[PDB]
Amino acid sequence: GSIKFRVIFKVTVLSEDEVEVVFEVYLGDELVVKLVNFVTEYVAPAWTRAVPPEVAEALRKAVIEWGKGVAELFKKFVKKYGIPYGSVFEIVIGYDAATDTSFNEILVDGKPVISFDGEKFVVNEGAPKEFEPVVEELNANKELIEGLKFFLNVLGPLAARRLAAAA
Repeated sequence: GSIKFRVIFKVTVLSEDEVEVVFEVYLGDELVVKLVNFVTEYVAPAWTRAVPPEVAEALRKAVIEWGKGVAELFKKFVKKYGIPYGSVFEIVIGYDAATDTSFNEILVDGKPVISFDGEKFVVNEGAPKEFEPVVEELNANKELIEGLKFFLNVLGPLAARRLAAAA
């Protein structure tokens, strides 16, 4: 029945003190949750029937905590590192129940210049040297790293399985 699970996390810098933070949850091709600036803008029946309230509340708390952290750090990349306004940082996480495997894909302004290997960020081969300080600042934030690992390996799979089992 569909077992394709993805979460899209996007930060768009609007100004040195303003970012737009978007979280989208997909089961197959269907959007089931959308948060914009931490405001719940859409929740599908597929989500509410699948995820118990106590669990949904823990997941929401987790995303908001981590997302606000990432937002704050991105405010600094623009003010300090001169990253342009309108820059987009996107992370896709996915989970396949058929193989019990997680994955992530990262784009900076639509480009694969950074990856996350399960433990840390790395600047990919051939990518601009100006990403080295950013990756350093990412890996320095041990809470951000711990949180991403916990989403990849624990909370994303947990939500995925609930959604699949109710579809």
